[PDB]
Amino acid sequence: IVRFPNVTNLCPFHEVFNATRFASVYAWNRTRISNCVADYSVLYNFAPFFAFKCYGVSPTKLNDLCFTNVYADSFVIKGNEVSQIAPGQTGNIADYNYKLPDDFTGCVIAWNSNKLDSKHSGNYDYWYRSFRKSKLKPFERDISTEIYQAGNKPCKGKGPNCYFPLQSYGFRPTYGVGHQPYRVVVLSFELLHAPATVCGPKK
Amino acid sequence: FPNVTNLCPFHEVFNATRFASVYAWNRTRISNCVADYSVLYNFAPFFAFKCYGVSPTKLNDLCFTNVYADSFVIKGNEVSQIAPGQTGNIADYNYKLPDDFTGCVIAWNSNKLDSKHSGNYDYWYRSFRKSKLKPFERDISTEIYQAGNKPCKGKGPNCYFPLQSYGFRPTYGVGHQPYRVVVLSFELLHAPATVCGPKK
Amino acid sequence: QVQLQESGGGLVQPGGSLRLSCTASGIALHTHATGWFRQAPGKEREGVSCISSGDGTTYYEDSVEGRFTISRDNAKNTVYLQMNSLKLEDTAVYYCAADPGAVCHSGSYYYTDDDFYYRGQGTQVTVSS
Amino acid sequence: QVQLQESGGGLVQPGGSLRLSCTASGIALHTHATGWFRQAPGKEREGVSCISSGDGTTYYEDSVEGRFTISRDNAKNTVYLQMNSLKLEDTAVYYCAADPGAVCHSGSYYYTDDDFYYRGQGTQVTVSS
Repeated sequence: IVRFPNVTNLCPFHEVFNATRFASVYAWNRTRISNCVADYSVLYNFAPFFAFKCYGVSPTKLNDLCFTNVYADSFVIKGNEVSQIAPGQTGNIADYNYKLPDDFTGCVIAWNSNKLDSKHSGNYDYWYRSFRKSKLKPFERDISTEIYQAGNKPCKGKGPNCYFPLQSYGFRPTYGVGHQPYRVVVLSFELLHAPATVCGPKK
Repeated sequence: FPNVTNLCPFHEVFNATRFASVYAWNRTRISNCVADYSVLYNFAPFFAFKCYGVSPTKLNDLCFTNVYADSFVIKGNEVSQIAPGQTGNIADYNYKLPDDFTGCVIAWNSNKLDSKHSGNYDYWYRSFRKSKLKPFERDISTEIYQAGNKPCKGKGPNCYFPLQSYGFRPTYGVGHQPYRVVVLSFELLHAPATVCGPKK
Repeated sequence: QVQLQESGGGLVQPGGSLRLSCTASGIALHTHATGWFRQAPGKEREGVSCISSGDGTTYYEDSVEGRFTISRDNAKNTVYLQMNSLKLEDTAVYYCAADPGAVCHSGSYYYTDDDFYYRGQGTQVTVSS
Repeated sequence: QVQLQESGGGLVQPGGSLRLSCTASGIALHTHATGWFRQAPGKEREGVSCISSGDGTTYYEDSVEGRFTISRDNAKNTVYLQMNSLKLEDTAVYYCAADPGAVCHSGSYYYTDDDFYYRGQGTQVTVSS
């Protein structure tokens, strides 16, 4: 016999994956999903996805097992930087903007968003951080905007060595695929190490 | 336990009383010695240090086996031809680099040294030849060149002496002043990597 | 506000040479994409050269191929345009512009579309007499 | 080894026409830069014209401009000095000398400094009534 508790709603997964505009990479929006049923079928009838990689769990086994404390976070990255959203990679995004731990249990979903997150003669609303004193510890957000000094002379204001750390991907519609925008939603959750709060299809 | 010796003759190449012309570029071999890439920086306010395939600051902590060095001086407006993949008078007739070239190219001004009043007529370059030049070749020979249908024997019109002397005067502009060019050609081959850099 | 300042120009003679420089104040020209554009009187602006973000693939226009050389020094954060063998029709005013990303020749796009974000004041270059 | 041989001269009248021509045998005049110089009797020698490299950057002086038309053909390797509307003070002997490189007025140096290689022999050109 299987006994699962009383439930009300169907989790706000549609409300995250289909929004008007996502957040920038340096200040990625993170949401919590709890006290609902998490059906991973509404994600499949969304887009012909570019990267759907799951670590620690099979994509087809996602409905009949359950878990706790799921975290969903979203951001918009450059085309050639999608492979950096993985445990154990390096680069500009993976060291200064968004780090995943080596032992990661979750999924990464990415799809093309050129028809919406791009305007003619520049779409300067999507920023990323390029200069930081040190690497980023897994799952840490740095929204600090302060002049970065890359020279011996102490920096007082923008100067030949003083550089603002945030640069803006210039999405434009005629670019090739490797520079085109991509929306990335990363789901993170813990398996069988805590009492469960969300499980999904009841019976 | 070993102390560093044999600091390589980079100073005898860079600091010389005079260099050779482009058509007769002198080439020396640096081997069986440890190469300190710090005496190159305290030389001059360098004009160009541009190269591909190896980092400037990373030259200390890798190894090669046989590095070459050659030196010659070119007109100022034609330094850009000493690079892989370009054409011109020097780049097709005098000195051509391979398309896959590893090594670094250095240039600096020598107006106060390789020039004098009323002209300096002791550096030369080749102006005419039948065909192109394969990479890393020196053409010393001085023979007449036929550009028309009529064969020219001896000396006369329509057949030209292939050697032409740059006139060097200190009142010329920057593009017509002497620029001493030194090119390194770092390699690694069947012989084991011998020349390296010092450590603590 | 990030500003780009040019320097150079003068009274060069035909067959001479100049080195134009463009120095930044707030951005690293090794993470942005730089370029040059020119204005002869009575005409419309046309590109000269470009460097991409990393390492740098240099692109050149048809009018100035083989003669001009574009290069960047990352210590002084200044891009250089070494112009060789200037002809009398090359008199114009030159502007340096920058844009985030490797903007020159990505896909079916090219830098002749004059839409860079950062730009400057310009320096007059004349060649005559 | 290398010789420059002039031709022309005669007994011309004011307002007449002439075409002086000095022919290069050894060197080639598309890689060398030549010009014309003259010396009136009882005076010191002063230049007349120049051509630079292969492009053509004709250069005249204030006392000699307005009546001379320097020209050159790369086929016959002979430089031409066409005479139009000459005056009575132009009687002198003419010389031509050529120097390698784009030598005339390429910096702070014009061809006034007569430091010139390949010196020619000369041809006497006189005018009277």
